[PDB]
Amino acid sequence: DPEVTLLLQCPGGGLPQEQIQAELSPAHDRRPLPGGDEAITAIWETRLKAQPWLFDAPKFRLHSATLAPIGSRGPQLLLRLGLTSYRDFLGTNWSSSAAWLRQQGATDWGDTQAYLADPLGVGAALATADDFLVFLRRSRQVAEAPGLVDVPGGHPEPQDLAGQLVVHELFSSVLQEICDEVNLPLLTLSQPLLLGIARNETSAGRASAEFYVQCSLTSEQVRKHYLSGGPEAHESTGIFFVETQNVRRLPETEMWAELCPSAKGAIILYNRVQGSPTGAALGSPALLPPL
Ligand SMILES: O=C(O)c1ccc(NCc2ccccc2)cc1
Repeated sequence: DPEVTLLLQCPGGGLPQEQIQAELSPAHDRRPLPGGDEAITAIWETRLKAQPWLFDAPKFRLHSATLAPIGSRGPQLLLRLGLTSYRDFLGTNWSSSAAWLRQQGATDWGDTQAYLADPLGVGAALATADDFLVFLRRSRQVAEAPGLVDVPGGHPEPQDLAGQLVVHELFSSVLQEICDEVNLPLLTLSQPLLLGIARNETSAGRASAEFYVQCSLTSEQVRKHYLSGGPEAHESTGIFFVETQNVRRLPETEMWAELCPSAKGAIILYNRVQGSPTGAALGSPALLPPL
């Protein structure tokens, strides 16, 4: 799977909010482009002169994520975050010249991402009470991955002592994205666990945090809530469910070719961190069938 790389796999079956530190610093920002940020302004002006209803929005930037030594007490992850925007994304990661920017960043900074906006996404492996994961079909009208299968998620917008508020907004944002798109009540959702971070090599390496969330509703009840919103309540064009039993071998199915890279990242991390049992009971052959 060349279009997805794992940056981080979390220990312990996934990390809760209380175990993560963030450092939000202008040191973690994109570097100014070699010939100046005028090239970003030119792309933005061209776009607004065709679609004048578009608007910019701020985004968090992922610089790096360092895990503590496994089995240690205290905070287990440090996220190094900067600030970026939708405009900077369109002028860098989504530019036809994104590969040239990656080569220049390796040359100038020893960092293939130094000249890239790299907005941080969030996605969820969302499990039902009857042990299915939730999938969404993307519209054929969207710019990126039209018509492909996705999981719930989005790109959170800004508003350890500014740190703890930023981690809170990341965890809150994945629940809000589930409530807004799947039309579920907030009180049917568990607090998220962070599974890891995946990079989308088709979008010049921008990263998504991938979370596990459990819902107290069955697959039939989740379907009713999603559909009872009507066509204007969701950006997706359909919902469907796969048994967690069957998620284990999803990369061997015809579905795998239809999944967008950030959804591939969510499913690889679900299989490595929530699946893949380590103990004698769940690891026994009748419960973990060979092949
Ligand atoms: O060309 C566009 O307008 C365009 C719009 C979304 C898009 N993808 C989703 C997205 C990525 C990063 C930040 C926010 C959203 C790609 C391209």
